[PDB]
Amino acid sequence: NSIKTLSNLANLLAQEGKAEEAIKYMRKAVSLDPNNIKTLSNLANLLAQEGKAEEAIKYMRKAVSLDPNNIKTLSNLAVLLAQEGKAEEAIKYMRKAVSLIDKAAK
Amino acid sequence: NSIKTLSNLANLLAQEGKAEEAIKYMRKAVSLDPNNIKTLSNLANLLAQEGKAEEAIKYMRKAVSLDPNNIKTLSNLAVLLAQEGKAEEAIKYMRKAVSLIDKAA
Amino acid sequence: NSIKTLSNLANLLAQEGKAEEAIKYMRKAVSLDPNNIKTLSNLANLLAQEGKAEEAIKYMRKAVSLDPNNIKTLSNLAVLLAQEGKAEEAIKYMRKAVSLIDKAAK
Repeated sequence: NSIKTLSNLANLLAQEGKAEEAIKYMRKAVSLDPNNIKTLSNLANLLAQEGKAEEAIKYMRKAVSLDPNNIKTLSNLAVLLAQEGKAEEAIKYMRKAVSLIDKAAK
Repeated sequence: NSIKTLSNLANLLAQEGKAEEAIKYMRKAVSLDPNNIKTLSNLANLLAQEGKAEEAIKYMRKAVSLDPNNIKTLSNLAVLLAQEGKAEEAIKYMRKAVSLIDKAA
Repeated sequence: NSIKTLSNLANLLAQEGKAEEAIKYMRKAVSLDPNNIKTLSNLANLLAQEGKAEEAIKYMRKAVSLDPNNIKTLSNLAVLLAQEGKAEEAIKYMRKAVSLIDKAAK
């Protein structure tokens, strides 16, 4: 009945091994607001948890696109890309994160 | 109860934004096995979520120390450090992760 | 007609044989101790796996009403409801369970 409740429900479903249903509900949560970076990150984390790494990368990329100066999102995307063997992209986003950290340092 | 079930309870709480109690459950889970990097990382992130940045960095440093060449762990530590304004450290570990990715390539 | 007998038999039937007969003897086991939440739980699980969702939900609701402070029972009920399409009810019972988990800490 709300984004948060559908997300938590999806999480509970995932814990009990109900992968398909979990993804279904998490996708509903995203559908209520497709531009919510938090929900997108949650869905990407669920998809990655269920071995669907490419979709996870897709939604992480969208989350990045919505706010590209987000060090955390960049790092997560980079880790996912690295795990899947996409070295150049991973190093790219990690270097972006480094650049932002540098900006904060100065 | 087991480490897995404790972690599940803790995550159910963490998803609700209830970091304070979730940290209690995760502390139990970590107590059952102090060298589990998964549980250590989860506890660290929960502590950062609650607002205990330095202690989070501590547990993350332990997680790193147990398996120093792990890209995910390194990146996570880098993020936690960057959140606390410790730029040089963060960039250092991030660069370490980068070099590992490059080595794998 | 002991509970050990009935459960041994039901398990023997479900493990390799008819799910229906196993359900029969699980019903017998439940009738033996209607306040036994483990028997109700097993019955609900078997009924669910056989495709009898509403019935599973019935016995799980019964189990819940038998011990309202049981986290596992509430979680499983919420799972069955969410799987059945009842998102509001499921979210309600998840909320009860989570409230219990939280209270058990603080």
